[PDB]
Amino acid sequence: AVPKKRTSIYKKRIRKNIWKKKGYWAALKAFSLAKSLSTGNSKSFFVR
Amino acid sequence: PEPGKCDEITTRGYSISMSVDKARRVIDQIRGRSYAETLMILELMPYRACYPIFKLIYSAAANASHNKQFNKANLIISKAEVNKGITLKKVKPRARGRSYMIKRPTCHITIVLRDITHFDSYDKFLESLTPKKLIALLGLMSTGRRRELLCGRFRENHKIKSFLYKIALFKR
Amino acid sequence: RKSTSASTKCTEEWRQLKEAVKKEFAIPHVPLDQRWMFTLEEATGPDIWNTTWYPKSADHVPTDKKWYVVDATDLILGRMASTIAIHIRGKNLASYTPSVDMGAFVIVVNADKVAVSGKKRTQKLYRRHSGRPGGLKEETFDQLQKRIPERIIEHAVRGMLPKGRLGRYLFNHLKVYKGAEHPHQAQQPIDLPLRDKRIRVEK
Amino acid sequence: LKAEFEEFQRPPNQKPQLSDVLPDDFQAPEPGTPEYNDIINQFLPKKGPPPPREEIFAVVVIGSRQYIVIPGRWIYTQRLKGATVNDKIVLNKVLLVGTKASTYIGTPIVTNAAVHAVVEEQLLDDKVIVFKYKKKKNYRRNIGHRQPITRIKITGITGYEDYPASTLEA
Amino acid sequence: MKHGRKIHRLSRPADQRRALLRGLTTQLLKHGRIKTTRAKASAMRKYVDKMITLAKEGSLHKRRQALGFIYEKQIVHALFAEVPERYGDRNGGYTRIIRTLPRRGDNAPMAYIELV
Amino acid sequence: TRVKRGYIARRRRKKIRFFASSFRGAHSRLTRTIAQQKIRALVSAHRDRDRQKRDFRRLWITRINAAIRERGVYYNYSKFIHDLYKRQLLLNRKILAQIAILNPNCIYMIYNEIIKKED
RNA sequence: AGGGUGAAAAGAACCCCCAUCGGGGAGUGAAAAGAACAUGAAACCGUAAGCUCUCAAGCAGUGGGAGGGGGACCAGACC
RNA sequence: CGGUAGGGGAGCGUUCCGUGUUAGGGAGAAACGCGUGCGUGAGCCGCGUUGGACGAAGCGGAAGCGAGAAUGUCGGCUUGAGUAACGCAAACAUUGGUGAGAAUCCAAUGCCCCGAAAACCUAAGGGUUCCUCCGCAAGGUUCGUCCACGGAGGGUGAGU
Ligand SMILES: [Mg+2]
Ligand SMILES: [Mg+2]
Ligand SMILES: [Mg+2]
Ligand SMILES: [Mg+2]
Ligand SMILES: [Mg+2]
Ligand SMILES: [Mg+2]
Ligand SMILES: [Mg+2]
Ligand SMILES: [Mg+2]
Ligand SMILES: [Mg+2]
Ligand SMILES: [Mg+2]
Ligand SMILES: [Mg+2]
Ligand SMILES: [Mg+2]
Ligand SMILES: [Mg+2]
Ligand SMILES: [Mg+2]
Ligand SMILES: [Mg+2]
Ligand SMILES: [Mg+2]
Ligand SMILES: [Mg+2]
Ligand SMILES: [Mg+2]
Ligand SMILES: [Mg+2]
Ligand SMILES: [Mg+2]
Ligand SMILES: [Mg+2]
Ligand SMILES: [Mg+2]
Ligand SMILES: [Mg+2]
Ligand SMILES: [Mg+2]
Ligand SMILES: [Mg+2]
Ligand SMILES: [Mg+2]
Ligand SMILES: [Mg+2]
Ligand SMILES: [Mg+2]
Ligand SMILES: [Mg+2]
Ligand SMILES: [Mg+2]
Ligand SMILES: [Mg+2]
Ligand SMILES: [Mg+2]
Ligand SMILES: [Mg+2]
Ligand SMILES: [Mg+2]
Ligand SMILES: [Mg+2]
Ligand SMILES: [Mg+2]
Ligand SMILES: [Mg+2]
Ligand SMILES: [Mg+2]
Ligand SMILES: [Mg+2]
Ligand SMILES: [Mg+2]
Ligand SMILES: [Mg+2]
Ligand SMILES: [Mg+2]
Ligand SMILES: [Mg+2]
Ligand SMILES: [Mg+2]
Ligand SMILES: [Mg+2]
Ligand SMILES: [Mg+2]
Ligand SMILES: [Mg+2]
Ligand SMILES: [Mg+2]
Ligand SMILES: [Mg+2]
Ligand SMILES: [Mg+2]
Ligand SMILES: [Mg+2]
Repeated sequence: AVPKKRTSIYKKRIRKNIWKKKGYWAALKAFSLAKSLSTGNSKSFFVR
Repeated sequence: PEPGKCDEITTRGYSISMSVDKARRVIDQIRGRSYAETLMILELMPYRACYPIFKLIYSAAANASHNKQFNKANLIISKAEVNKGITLKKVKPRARGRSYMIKRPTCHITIVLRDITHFDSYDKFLESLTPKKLIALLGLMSTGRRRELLCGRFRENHKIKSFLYKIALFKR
Repeated sequence: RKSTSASTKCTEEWRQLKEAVKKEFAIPHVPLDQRWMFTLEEATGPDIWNTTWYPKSADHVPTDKKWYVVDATDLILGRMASTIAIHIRGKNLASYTPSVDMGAFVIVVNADKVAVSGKKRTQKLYRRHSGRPGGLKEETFDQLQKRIPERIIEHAVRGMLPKGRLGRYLFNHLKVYKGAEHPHQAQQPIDLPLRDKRIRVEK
Repeated sequence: LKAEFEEFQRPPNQKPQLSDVLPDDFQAPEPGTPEYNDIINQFLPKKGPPPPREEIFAVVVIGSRQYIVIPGRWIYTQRLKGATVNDKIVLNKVLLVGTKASTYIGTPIVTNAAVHAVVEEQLLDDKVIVFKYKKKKNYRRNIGHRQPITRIKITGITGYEDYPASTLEA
Repeated sequence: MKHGRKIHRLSRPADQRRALLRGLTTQLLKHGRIKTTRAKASAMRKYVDKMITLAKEGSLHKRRQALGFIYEKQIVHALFAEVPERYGDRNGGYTRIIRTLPRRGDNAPMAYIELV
Repeated sequence: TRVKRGYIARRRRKKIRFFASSFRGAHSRLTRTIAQQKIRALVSAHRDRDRQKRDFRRLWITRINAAIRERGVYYNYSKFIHDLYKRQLLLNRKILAQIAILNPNCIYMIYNEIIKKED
């Protein structure tokens, strides 16, 4: 099965934005994690 | 002249071997964020791109410090963009004599750091004033001083720009 | 949280300034009631006399609209629904415009007492379709009128309204009740004029 | 000089201060003082009162279109043949004359009524593109048209009064 | 589906998964702490403990059972030596699991399994 | 003497593109599409400058019918117009529509003249 | 298939980020024109500012133009 | 005074030649971008916080002289898509080491695979791929401190 047409500039821009939104949740996990390791109180976590 | 002259440090990384989309997926996050936060984030992110972007940002910090002498605490990332670089094509063989094209995309990344506290004198003072008070205050000073006062980020943030040109407060 | 920081304060202040200066120099609105040809102010304005009048946003504001009530008892379905459609659409005001809602609100009451000629009570057929095959459903007019009788008049007026955006948005101005009572007494409904001869059936 | 000074001080010395551009000399005029209100009147003027016209309007026929004219205003019409800029012309076909006090309705015309107007200009219209096109018959014709137009100014509406008025009197 | 299938598959077939787990335990008992992937660690808990509980009894029978699990004799004998001493009072729970920054190459979540 | 086409093309294209500003999507981008879209635009324009003259008479008449219907029980557009003619008045429909909205009382008067005289 | 930095390599000392590349200052230069370097269109990829879309059916425009915004001097106009 | 096939009339532009080593032009030409300018249109005329050295008008001459279609043709760039795939179901694991950076480079310890080969050697062929030191742009289907890759310097010894 192929693409009978070519995908319109704007619609593609939306699909790719969706795929870029995942970076946003990973940025929240990353931020929360740094704020954890930045109090040095976690015994479950370790860094070297 | 322009706020672009005072606040800003620009830094271009050239030919980073991230493909533009991947690199965008990081850069969209750090746009508008304090230099500190942006550091820690780019330290712990999963993606590969974050590492070159990091080296970059750290550099632009050193430049705002050493050259234009800015306080690192007051740095935010004002404007950051990625643009396509020089693509290198290579042909590979496929099943049944067909070939195909591989592209190994590069990109330029432009990070523009902007100090917040620069202009703050004019800033907070002009915030202090009600809209009538401010006009009455500018009723004294010469064209020189008017231009020198309002040349901050002020007119833009509060969206006065086209208003003051209509009040005959200015020349273009 | 609404920041009271000097920044947002300043911004609202300034915006009210812009709004002030834009309200001072702009041409005043003069509503259409015994409104004479022109005010000495408009006469400085753009040409509204040799161009066709078109309504501005001050006119059609929803709060102003007439309310109306139709007692549907012993009225004939269609003939009434036409009149209703006319008033909802606005076609009886000199100010009518196809592209705008100048229309009324209409409240239809006693929607089970509505009258219909011929054998229609047992014949006229309200069908609706699921969208699956063999998804057709049919009601006689009367089953309907016993089950949810408002749908009858809603469905007869919706047919005579325009279709499309302004159509649907219009149809929301038709307020129907099965009882003799409506909770709109606050809106002060006037009664609806009927110039039709045959609209009133007698037994 | 305060521009050259504050620009050289925002040049040489990075991170400019408010004390230097605005000295502490200036406290601003007090919000209730005359010297506050002359400034605030200068920069934020109050809307000026509308210029006087007669309250009157007439429906007049030019080039077989019917205009509503109110005096003091200019309108666009068909080119008037052999009319020159700064010319006094009288429009003699007058169907209706309103005054908020009365209205004169002609049968067909208001007799003796005349509209004095002056021809302020002779123009050409905005170019209208007339475009003839037939699909697949491989025929298109692009042709501009600019109509000639006359821009006239209504001065006054006169010689009605004798004609019988009507009015709504309740 | 799996409802109440509890085993750790580690994305390997049966044989391999066995051998992997045996290996990882002779490693943990040799070095006392190691760095692995979160899944491998969590899976390895059970077998660590099986070995320790094994050594707590000390019978020739048990020792032959452990010998036939761990790869290296020396580590087994040392286990039967140390364990009564070190763990005698501890009822269960012989391992700590401390997670870290994920791996660079694949971004697989890592972990540190400690003999506690 | 060899002649490269040079800018003779690109100018034409550009002067077309200017036309097609603010067309959604690829109608504002690609030359080849833009061409067509220009033509169609020009065409509709021409068509609807004719439709226009139809539609405002539509409108005007409608509004007039509305404005009159208020007075008599039995009064119409049709009746009205016929009466305007047998009374010999020249007012066209634009003027009666604009006077219907912007000076309602006037239209009441006119109606009162037609009535008085038909009486 | 791959031409055109500058008149002259004067091809960027020194400091900063710094494992290199790459960069930001300073210095050379009429100009940075900074070596992937001269004019540099379109597709295509973005970033910022003005208006605007989440009850909607549509070769995407056109005639009418509500509401909002912008640069004016014929401020009734233009965008 | 609708108009296809089709015929006739009137024009516009492009590069070049004559006038001409022209008028004009580092006080900014061509070009590129703009216009509330003028044309029935092809287009012209005016303007530039671009550009950096050429070159009109008029009256004439000549053509490699006007593109949206040729499954045309050459380059560039998209869409599909951050999708399919990453080339066997011998299997890796951990501790150290080097390093700016290690699932992938080195070593050790286990574990696993081939063993009429997945071992060692020789013909043909390839042609320096062999060895050492340096490197990590491109190549390597990821990585990369590594390499059959790149740079330098070596290396093949016969009376049988
Ligand atoms: Mg083959
Ligand atoms: Mg292929
Ligand atoms: Mg044909
Ligand atoms: Mg087996
Ligand atoms: Mg097996
Ligand atoms: Mg158990
Ligand atoms: Mg040539
Ligand atoms: Mg050609
Ligand atoms: Mg538009
Ligand atoms: Mg440098
Ligand atoms: Mg290194
Ligand atoms: Mg360098
Ligand atoms: Mg410099
Ligand atoms: Mg210099
Ligand atoms: Mg260039
Ligand atoms: Mg709905
Ligand atoms: Mg909506
Ligand atoms: Mg829609
Ligand atoms: Mg004809
Ligand atoms: Mg013809
Ligand atoms: Mg023909
Ligand atoms: Mg020419
Ligand atoms: Mg030429
Ligand atoms: Mg000369
Ligand atoms: Mg020029
Ligand atoms: Mg030339
Ligand atoms: Mg020209
Ligand atoms: Mg010419
Ligand atoms: Mg030169
Ligand atoms: Mg010449
Ligand atoms: Mg030319
Ligand atoms: Mg040829
Ligand atoms: Mg082509
Ligand atoms: Mg094809
Ligand atoms: Mg191609
Ligand atoms: Mg793509
Ligand atoms: Mg798919
Ligand atoms: Mg899938
Ligand atoms: Mg897959
Ligand atoms: Mg495949
Ligand atoms: Mg493989
Ligand atoms: Mg075997
Ligand atoms: Mg081999
Ligand atoms: Mg060998
Ligand atoms: Mg050989
Ligand atoms: Mg080689
Ligand atoms: Mg080797
Ligand atoms: Mg490499
Ligand atoms: Mg690689
Ligand atoms: Mg190294
Ligand atoms: Mg080599």
